[PDB]
Amino acid sequence: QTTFNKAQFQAALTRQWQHFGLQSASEMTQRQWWRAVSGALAELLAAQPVAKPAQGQRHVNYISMEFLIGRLTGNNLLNLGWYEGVSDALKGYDVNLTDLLEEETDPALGNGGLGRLAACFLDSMATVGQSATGYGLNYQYGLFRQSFDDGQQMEAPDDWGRSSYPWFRHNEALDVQVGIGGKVSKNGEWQPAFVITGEAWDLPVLGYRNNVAQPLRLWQAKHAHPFNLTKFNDGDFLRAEQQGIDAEKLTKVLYPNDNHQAGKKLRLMQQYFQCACSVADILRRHHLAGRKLAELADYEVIQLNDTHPTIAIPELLRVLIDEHQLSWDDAWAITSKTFAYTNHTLMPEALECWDEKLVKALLPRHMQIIKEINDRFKQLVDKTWPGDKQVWAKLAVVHDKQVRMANMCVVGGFAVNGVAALHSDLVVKDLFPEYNQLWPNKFHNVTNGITPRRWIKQCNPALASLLDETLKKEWANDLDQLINLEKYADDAAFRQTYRDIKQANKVHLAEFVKQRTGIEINPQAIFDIQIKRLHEYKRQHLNLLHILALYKEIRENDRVPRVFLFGAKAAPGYYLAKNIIFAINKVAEAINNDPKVGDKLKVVFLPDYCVSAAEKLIPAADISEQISTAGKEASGTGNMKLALNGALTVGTLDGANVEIAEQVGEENIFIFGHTVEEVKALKAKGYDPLKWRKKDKLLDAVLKELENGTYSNGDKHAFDQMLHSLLQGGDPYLVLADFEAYVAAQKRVDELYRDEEAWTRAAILNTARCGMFSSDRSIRDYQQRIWQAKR
Amino acid sequence: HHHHHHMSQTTFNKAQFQAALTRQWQHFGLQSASEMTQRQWWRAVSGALAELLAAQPVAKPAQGQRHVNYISMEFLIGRLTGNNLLNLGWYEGVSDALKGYDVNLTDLLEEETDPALGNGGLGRLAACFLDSMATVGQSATGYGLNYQYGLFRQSFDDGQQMEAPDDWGRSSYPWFRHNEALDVQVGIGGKVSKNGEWQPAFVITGEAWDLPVLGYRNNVAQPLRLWQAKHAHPFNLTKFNDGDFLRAEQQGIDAEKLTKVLYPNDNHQAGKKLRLMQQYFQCACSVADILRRHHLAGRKLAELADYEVIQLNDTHPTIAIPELLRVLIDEHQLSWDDAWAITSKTFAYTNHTLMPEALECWDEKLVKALLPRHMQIIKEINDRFKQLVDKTWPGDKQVWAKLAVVHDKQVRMANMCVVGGFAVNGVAALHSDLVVKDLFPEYNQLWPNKFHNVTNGITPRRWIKQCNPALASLLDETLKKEWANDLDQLINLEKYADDAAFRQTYRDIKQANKVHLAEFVKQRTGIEINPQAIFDIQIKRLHEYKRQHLNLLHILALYKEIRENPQSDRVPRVFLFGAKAAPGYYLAKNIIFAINKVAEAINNDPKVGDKLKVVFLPDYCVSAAEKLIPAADISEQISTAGKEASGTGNMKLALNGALTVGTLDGANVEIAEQVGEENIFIFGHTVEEVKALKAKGYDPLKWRKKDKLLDAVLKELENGTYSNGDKHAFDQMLHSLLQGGDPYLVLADFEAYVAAQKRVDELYRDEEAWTRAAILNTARCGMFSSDRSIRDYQQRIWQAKR
Ligand SMILES: *Cc1c(COP(=O)(O)O)cnc(C)c1O
Ligand SMILES: *Cc1c(COP(=O)(O)O)cnc(C)c1O
Repeated sequence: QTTFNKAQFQAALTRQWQHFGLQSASEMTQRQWWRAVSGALAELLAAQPVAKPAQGQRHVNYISMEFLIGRLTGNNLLNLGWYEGVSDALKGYDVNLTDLLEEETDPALGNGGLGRLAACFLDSMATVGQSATGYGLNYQYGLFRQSFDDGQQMEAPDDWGRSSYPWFRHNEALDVQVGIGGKVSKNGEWQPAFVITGEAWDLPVLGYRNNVAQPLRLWQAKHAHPFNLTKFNDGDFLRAEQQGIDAEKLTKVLYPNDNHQAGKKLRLMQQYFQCACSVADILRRHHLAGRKLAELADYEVIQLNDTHPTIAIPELLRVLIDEHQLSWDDAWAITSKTFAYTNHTLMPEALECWDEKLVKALLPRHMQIIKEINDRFKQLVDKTWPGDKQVWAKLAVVHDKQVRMANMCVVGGFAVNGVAALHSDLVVKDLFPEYNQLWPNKFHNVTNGITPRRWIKQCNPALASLLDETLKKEWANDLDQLINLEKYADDAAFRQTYRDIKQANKVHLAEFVKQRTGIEINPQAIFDIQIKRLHEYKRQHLNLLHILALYKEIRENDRVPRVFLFGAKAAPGYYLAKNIIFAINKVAEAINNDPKVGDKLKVVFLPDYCVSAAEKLIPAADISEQISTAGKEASGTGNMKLALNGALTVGTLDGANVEIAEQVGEENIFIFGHTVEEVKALKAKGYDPLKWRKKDKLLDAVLKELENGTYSNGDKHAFDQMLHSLLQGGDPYLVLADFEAYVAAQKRVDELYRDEEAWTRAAILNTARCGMFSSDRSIRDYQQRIWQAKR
Repeated sequence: HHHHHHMSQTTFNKAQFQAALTRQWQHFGLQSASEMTQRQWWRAVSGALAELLAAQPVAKPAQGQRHVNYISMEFLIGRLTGNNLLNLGWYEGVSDALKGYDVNLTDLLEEETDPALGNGGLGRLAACFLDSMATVGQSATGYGLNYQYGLFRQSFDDGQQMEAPDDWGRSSYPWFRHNEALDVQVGIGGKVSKNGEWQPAFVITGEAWDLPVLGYRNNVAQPLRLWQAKHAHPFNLTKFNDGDFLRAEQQGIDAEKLTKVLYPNDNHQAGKKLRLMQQYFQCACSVADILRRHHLAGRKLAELADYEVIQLNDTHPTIAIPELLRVLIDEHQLSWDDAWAITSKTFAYTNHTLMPEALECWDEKLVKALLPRHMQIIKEINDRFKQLVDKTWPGDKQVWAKLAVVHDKQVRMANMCVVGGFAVNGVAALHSDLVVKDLFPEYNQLWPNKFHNVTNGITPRRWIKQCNPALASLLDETLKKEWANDLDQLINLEKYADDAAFRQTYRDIKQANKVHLAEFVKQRTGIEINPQAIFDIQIKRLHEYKRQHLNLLHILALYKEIRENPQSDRVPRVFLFGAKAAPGYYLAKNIIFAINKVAEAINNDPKVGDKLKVVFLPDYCVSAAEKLIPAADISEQISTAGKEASGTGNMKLALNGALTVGTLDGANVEIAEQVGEENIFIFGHTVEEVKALKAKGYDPLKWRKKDKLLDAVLKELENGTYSNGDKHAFDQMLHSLLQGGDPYLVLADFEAYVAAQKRVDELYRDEEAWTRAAILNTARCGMFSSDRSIRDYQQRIWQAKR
């Protein structure tokens, strides 16, 4: 690892403020300082020699519609080992590095766990030495920036300075032309009606202390003729920009509303644009390496993260057949050995499908290709289930004027994997059982993971230092070493040091909470954290009901003091989720100001949850809330972050809680509530939440407080949408049915927290036993089972 | 006169250049310099030079001299990379270094689209002036707009002018620097409260995008600060999620439209409103930036005029005057008298206009709606000026109607400039006299020290040393003293007109320039032009009064003469045009159509062959001018007498050795005086003769019936000869010449023009007498250096006592 060169950094920093047009470094604003330091570091990085790839290893092309990368400058310094050198150089300018890093708005490039998984996997590939390129979209405004207006969620664009972001590099020789719409001539020539330019905007992915730097390649859409001077000179200044906007709209927003025809068409264009550019770029790299097209699968593999990039399959077929004149069988022999598909889905109804009419109109050549895939696949299905029209309707790639993208992924690729042992079994038994009959060796598991660089070393540096002194071998790229901590759970000095670190993290969070909300929270209390997206089945309103129960007990009658912290976004137009957010904020207003409670209870809903906020919340967690309805979580990478940093999990037996309980032991986790099978049986027998209300005085009471205006200044319909989902709507995620199990589990939490030694033992054991959650281990599993396997 | 400019050439450093180049292709994400495309090579070389420039020591401003803020709505700067290398003295060093990469520097420079930041001579004057201020050590900032698409990019489709956006990679242009600390907030519309607080309806951010203006071998680098408009909240997520993707961008597009296009069509109300917003945005940003510099230098607001002067190039930035009053009054609580005491000693105004009817005016209804607080300030200017007019012409209502700043619901911007400033100047001796006599005689009575002349000029760096390096090195070898920042040295060339070896070298250079233009013409049009022919060049904007169609009728006459007599003794000719017609200018576009159709016929007629070709080079620009001007034998300067104040193109062509065929008006007057009547071809009706002819009732139909040659060439345009039978092809041009009354006297000057062009043949036949005349045009035109212009501005206005 090349060491920090202070004189080179100084010369690079000087070039930055000279380029701004300033006379000295001291003239910079705090924003300019962050841009200049980041740009200087980018210059030094770009001068570093490129560590060459491992011979005889396939290069991985990882395609994802989100990359939730978080801030990059601090992460890059940690991976290079330059943090201390830069920190000290900046003290010479009276600049505080840690404060400067807070100038960076998180690049708004992803939404949730799907995009954070892609980011952790890029980081791990760079660290374990898997040559790879990430392929995404360079979104200008992300999903949205969340704020609270009288407790209601408000949505604005999440701008992040995309065009001026200092870590970008743009090689214009990688621009790609993408066609849209039009017709296919009688002789098979696609004549698009609209053409878009894709520019590659590259961010660096740095490996840990190994001089590896690989690209996250983010495509940005533009038009070659965006502006119509005739319309401008006629006075129509807005419509003059129309052609440009029709291209640039592809990379404005992540997951824009698709409940209408314009938005459905937009989503499909985004996916195709991403895949046409990516496919062109992969073939260009292969060609410039002097490699033959027929051997593409020997040198390259393409990982499809969910079904969003499915269209890459017929796009690659299109290029091979139409632009390189390969036979169908020769083209398919390549694509069918190049594409692998990662499934994140639990129910068949959630698999992605497109109206054939929209695909035909938008991508007429691809629709012909897709129908030929479909027609050729029918021969095999009829061989195996002769005359069975029902099996064909299920397995078809096109049927009833519908294109089944997940089906096309299974039929068109050599591997399918789920993201946890139980999920990957369900992929085979529930989603694709017939396909598994045809192609048993196609299906695999790779359990998800998280990078220990960002999520321990960077956000929890004091815990990281403890691990450095205690463990014999390096652990930051060898997380299985954490198991050697088990012994120190019995050492009273270790315990005291470890618990002190957790308390110092809770104090640090207290500051951050007081800056954003002004609320003062009690660091002696239990920090009880739920950081899931806001969806009904995540049951933030189950959390709410328990909080109301705690609030009620304090108002009347020795519970441990608590601080409930929430971070969650709701999709725009998801009115029920937004009403749950409204209730939580309204109830927190009462609790935080009510003098009857004081320092016994506070609720903090931090707005605009993002990677940067998670780095501050997660090291401070005592309790990790993982209370989704059993059956509805395949994984849970947040769960893994929280456990490794020494929070204890309260949760249902599903998703990543299964893995955590398996590793840490029943003494060290709080599993509760209906199992997957018990949820199904309760609905099968007839579940009425109203009957459960009638027999539960505490439950009826907290729900009365939400119906009678106690938290809305006398509006009885403030929380109307939440309450109807729980009562006449039928409570389909079983908030009431799990209520008393949850309340009872949380009482066990109190008891452990009073036994300070036993609590700390449990926390240490969560850190020590969860080394398997490293995304380095995930990547090695992908390498052995899929990417580097023999075809 | 002996000028002593402090020379300071930091020498080229090949190692530093190599390291900067390496950072550029590393920043592109490449593995070696050799991977670069041609376009990347230009970006990398230009960006490396920008890094080295930014690392040079910054020249400090001259002690005790006012700083000049030069505000213009256009800056026609041309390509920067080659000019910057020449001013730095690094051209040969970079050329040699690039040979080590097998890169040819002169080829690489051609990758650059001219920054589309100006239109014609008004903007090129502003660019020559900025270059000269840097070279003479006048501390200065130019203030303009960072137009994304310029005026338009010109092409020809079946001979007709087509107009497209003139995109030039604005946001990625490698010489730009942007200091976000200079961003300015600009308000639009709204209302003024009863307490006098302006509450705007729309707010726009102005970003300063700076280009460097480099002096000649003196390490001076000064900013051309170009404002670009943006909105702080350009994008509406609710509308995007509703599927209204274009309307989602409305707020941003409504701000950005201010710096999209230069001189957008204002034939309609939306365009008029846009132009006024463009002008206000430029002036609000510039005024804020000037005050910021003054305040950061620790200087007192009351002393602004002792340290700063603001030059208004034409009336487009007039609104800067009430804008500075607004800031002084509303934001610094100055009384009107104390504010006016500052502004009236800070602003100076350069007039380019000839007719009172052409002076810029705005509807009061529109100024009130867009700038309600400024309208109040402007009325106060008006009301206070009336008290002065009352004292001098009491109760005279016609005088007041003439001099008022606001009258009959119109705001007179030129009047506001005179009333509100301390100096007014015209751009040539005779023009500046007419400004006082015809335009502003009453103002000159009130303020007899306010009016001046400063004759225009051009920079010798771009317009001789860069575009004509062979002539430059002849001047170097011959004069043995530096002439590029001391152009009056050219007068020492006079005697070399009698040195046959010099004449031969000077002639070899003209001919080599013609060969180089022939290559470029072949590359751009496919036409092979004859380098032994007279290269006859007209490079004016396309306007009826520039009379490109007088040139056309003469071409037709020459074509007829040598078609009907293959034994004709006329000298071979190549007629070259560069000209854009403003969008929507239908007559000018029909003149273009006629020229291109006649050229098509001539160029493909084997009867004439290499005796005659006509080349209309599309998309005339600075870079095209640098190829055409050094190759010119004849400089066409044939506007109707009375319609030209100046003619900077005229000066460039004369210095590079072309002889002028022109009317006695504009810059031709001063050229003819300097070079002598024997060395120029003045023709046609005088200014006075034009006026008298029209008053006697001029009827072009009568002239046509008495002139059989004129009748014959016009018939060729009427009967489908050049039109594949379409007799209506040139209806608009023919009508303007005939039933329309020929207002610019094309027919009246035709035979005088034909006769002058025959004298051109006769001189060109004796290459000694021709070369002698050309040498003496180069030798005697040193006064047309923009360095001399700047010295005059300094002595008379910028550094004068108030
Ligand atoms: C890790 C992470 C996630 C995923 O966490 P889950 O509990 O699986 O939803 C989402 N957002 C951010 C910012 C994260 O860091
Ligand atoms: C010098 C110049 C002008 C001004 O020339 P005129 O003959 O006065 O119109 C206009 N355009 C360009 C490109 C020039 O170089």
